[PDB]
Amino acid sequence: MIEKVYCQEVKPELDGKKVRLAGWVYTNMRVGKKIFLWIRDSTGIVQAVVAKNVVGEETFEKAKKLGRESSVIVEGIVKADERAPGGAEVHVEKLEVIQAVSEFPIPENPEQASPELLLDYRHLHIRTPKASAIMKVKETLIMAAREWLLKDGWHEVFPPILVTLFKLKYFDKYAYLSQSAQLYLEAAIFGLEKVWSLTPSFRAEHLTEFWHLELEAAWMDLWDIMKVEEELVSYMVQRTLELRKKEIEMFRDDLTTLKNTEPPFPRISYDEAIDILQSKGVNVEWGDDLGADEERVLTEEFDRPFFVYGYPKHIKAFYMKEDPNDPRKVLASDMLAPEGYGEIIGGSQREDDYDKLLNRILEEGMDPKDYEWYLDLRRYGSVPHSGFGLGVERLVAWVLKLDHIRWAALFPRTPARLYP
Amino acid sequence: MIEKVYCQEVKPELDGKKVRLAGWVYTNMRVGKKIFLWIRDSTGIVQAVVAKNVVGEETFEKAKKLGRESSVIVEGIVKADERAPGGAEVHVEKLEVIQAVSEFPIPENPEQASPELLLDYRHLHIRTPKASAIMKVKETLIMAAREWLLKDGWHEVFPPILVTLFKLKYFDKYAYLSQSAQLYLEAAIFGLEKVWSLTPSFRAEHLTEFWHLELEAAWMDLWDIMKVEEELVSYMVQRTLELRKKEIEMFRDDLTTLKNTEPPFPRISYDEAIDILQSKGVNVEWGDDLGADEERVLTEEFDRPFFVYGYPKHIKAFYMKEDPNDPRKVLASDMLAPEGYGEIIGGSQREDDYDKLLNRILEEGMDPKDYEWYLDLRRYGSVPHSGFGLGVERLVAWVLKLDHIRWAALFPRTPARLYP
Repeated sequence: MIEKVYCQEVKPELDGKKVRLAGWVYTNMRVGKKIFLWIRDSTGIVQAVVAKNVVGEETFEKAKKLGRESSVIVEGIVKADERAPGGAEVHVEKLEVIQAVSEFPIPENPEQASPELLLDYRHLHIRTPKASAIMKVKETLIMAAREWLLKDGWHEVFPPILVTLFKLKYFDKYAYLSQSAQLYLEAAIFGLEKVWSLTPSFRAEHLTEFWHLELEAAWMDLWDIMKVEEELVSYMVQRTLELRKKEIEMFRDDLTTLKNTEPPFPRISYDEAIDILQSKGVNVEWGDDLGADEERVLTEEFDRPFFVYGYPKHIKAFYMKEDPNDPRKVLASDMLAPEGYGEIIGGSQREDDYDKLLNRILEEGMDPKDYEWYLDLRRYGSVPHSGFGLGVERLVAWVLKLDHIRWAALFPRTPARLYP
Repeated sequence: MIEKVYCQEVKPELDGKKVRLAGWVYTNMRVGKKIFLWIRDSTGIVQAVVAKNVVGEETFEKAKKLGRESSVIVEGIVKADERAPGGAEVHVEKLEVIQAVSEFPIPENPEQASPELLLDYRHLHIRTPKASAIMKVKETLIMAAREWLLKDGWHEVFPPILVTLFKLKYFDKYAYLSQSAQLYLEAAIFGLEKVWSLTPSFRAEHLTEFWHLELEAAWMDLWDIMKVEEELVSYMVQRTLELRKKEIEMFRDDLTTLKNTEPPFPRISYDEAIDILQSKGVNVEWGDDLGADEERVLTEEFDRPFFVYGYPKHIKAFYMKEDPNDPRKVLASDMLAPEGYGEIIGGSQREDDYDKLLNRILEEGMDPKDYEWYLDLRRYGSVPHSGFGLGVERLVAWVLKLDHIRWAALFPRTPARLYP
C-alpha cells in the first residue's frame, strides 16, 4: 500500500506537511539551479522542486533524465507559494524513479499528431488530459442517468447480447450480436413494469460498437415516453454541468445549449420537419427518410435538444404502433441534439395488438415463426407500452462538441479499426 | 398516462379512497357470490373484490373468464380489512379488461414444470415472482457495488467487447468476443489510477455469456487488491441483505453465511488448500489445478467467502506477477463462495517488468507482436498494479443458493441454448 497524496490534495493549507506523490512526469524544466518536475496523476498536476543540495548529486542527475510519462514516487514538504500551480508546491526530499521515459509517442499537445497515430496508440492516448476528460464526462453522464432511474422507480436488467448484423459460429448454430436490448426489455416489463439496461450494441454496416441506454415501460404511450426522455436527458446534462464544468470548458467556449437543456423540449411533427427543410431549400419529399445531412440542416433551427414525432410508417421498424389518427404514420419520435449533432434517442410506442403485429411481420417479408416469443407478449396479457434507446457516445460527442464520435469511446471500433 | 396506484401502496390507511390498479390476474376465485381477483404488479398483489350488484352482469361475466395473466385496469375504493392480504382490499367499481388470458404456459408453481419448458418460455418465466425476485436481487447487488465504487474513488470506464474465444467476420478482418476487459483497464489506470467496468464477457468452451465486474488499480499489490475485493463483496452482500431480505428469504432458510460476509475474509495459501484437500482424501498433487469439484470440497471448511492465494505459475495466466519470494508461484488469488459455490473472483498482481513479461509471452508460444500495446504499458512509465474480475451471476447464484447459474441470467446463454 503506497499511501499517496493526490495532486488535487496539495493545497496551501498543507504548508509544512510531508506528502508522498505517486504519478507521472508531465514536464521537466530547469529553473535557476533547480529542477521543477510537474507531476501528473488522475486528479491534477503538482510542481515538485528538486534541489541538488537537498537530494544529492546522484538523484539530481537522475531527475535531469526524466522525460514525459516517467513514473515516480516523490516525498517532500508542501510549501504554500502563490506563484506555484494550485498555490502550493512540493520541496522534494526523496525521489524514487520507477521508470524513466524519454520517448513517449504521443506529442506534448496530442492534437498536433495525425488522428491515425493517436488511434494506433489509443492505449497511450487515453492517459492524456483531454482524452481522460472525455471519460470523466462519460462516467458522470451515466452516473447521473442511474440517479434519475433509481429515483424515478426503474429496474435495471441485464439483457442478452448473443441473439438468434454481425454473425458468428455458435457451436452447432449461428449467433448474431445484438443491435438493441428492446425486445427483451418488452418481455421484462411484464414482471418489472419499468425497466432499463445499458449494454454494448453492434452495427455491421458511426461506431460498429457503442453503448446503448434503453428504457421500456408498461402503461406508457408515446407522449409519456417523450416526457421520460426529456426529464432523463435534462437531468443527465444538468448534473454533468454541475460536476464537470472544468472538463466541459476544455471543449466548449459556449455552454448555452447545455444550459438550455431543461423540459419542455421543443416538439415538431415529421410533417413540420419536411416543411422546415423544404423552406430552407432541401430536396426532401414526404415519406422520405431524414438522414444525417437533413438532420444537420434541421438542427440549425434549435438551441437545445428537440423532438421530431409522427413518422411515415415505412421509414421505421416493424414493431411500432400505428398512429390511430392517421394509419399512414407510426407513434415514433427521435430526439435530436442541436449544433449539427442530430439523433441521440430513437423511441416509439410499441404495437400491442397481436393481429396488427403479425400482419406487419408478414408484410415486411419476415417469418412470424422467428418472432413467436415476441408475439407471445401480445397473447398473454398484452398492455400498451413504449420505450427508447439513447446512444451514449452520441450524447457525449454533442456535450463536448467532438468532431468525431470515435473520441467518446475508450477504444473505438469502426469498419476500418479493430485495434488496439 | 395511466395514473396507477401500485399494489404495495394499497394499505389500510387508504380506507375509503379511490385507487386505480393496473396489472395482471394472479388468481381468480369465487368466494360466496363475489369474485376475488388477486392482481399482481411489480410491487405486490392486491385483492380486488368484484360484486355483481356493483359492476353489473356484463362485467361480472367478463370477470369470471379472467385466467392467470389477464391484463386489467381496476378502479375502486380501498377497504381496510385484517382478513385481506396487506390488511386492505379494493372494492371494484370499474373493471377494464385489456386482454383476458386462460392458458398461460407457465404452471401456477413454475417449478412443477421441466426446466426445459421454463427456458423455452423464458420470456414468460421472467415475469413470475421467483424469477423476478432474482432480477431484483441482481440489480441491488450491482447498485451496491456502484455505491461502494463511487465512495471509494474508482472511475467507471466502457472498454471494448470486439478484440483482435468466439470468432466472427469483421469486414476484411476477424474479431473475437472479449472474455475480460482487464488488459484495457490496465491501459486506463495510467490516466485514471482506479478504474472499473461492468461488461458482458464470453466463453466459447457455465454460461457462454455473463456479466463481468472488473477493477484495476495503479500502485496496488496483491494484498491491497484482496482488501478491495473483501470490502467490495461485503458491502454488496450487506447492502443487499438490508434491502432485499424479503427476496432472499424466498430462496434461503439460513442467512448465516451472508451475515458472516464482513472483512477480514479467511485466507489460505494454495499450499494449505492442497493440504486440506489431501487430508480429506482428495487425489490432488501440488501444481495441479483446483477445478469445480476440488473447490467444492474445499468450501466445506468455510462459513463465509474466503481467499486462496499464491498459485503455481503454470496454472495461471501469462500476465501475472511472480512471487518474488518463490518464483515457482504467482501473486494471484481467487475468492471462493462457501456452501459449494466456489470461485466468484479471480485476480492478481500484474507483471510490471517489461523483460519478464516479454519472456512469459515467448515461453507460452505467443507472439510478442500481437501484445505490443500491452507491452507498451511496461515501457512508458510502468507502475505496480493489480486487479480482479467478479462473476455477477456466480455471486447471485451463491447469494440465493440457486441450483444452476442459468437462473441468474435474464436470458441465459449456454452451449445448447441461444433462444429466446
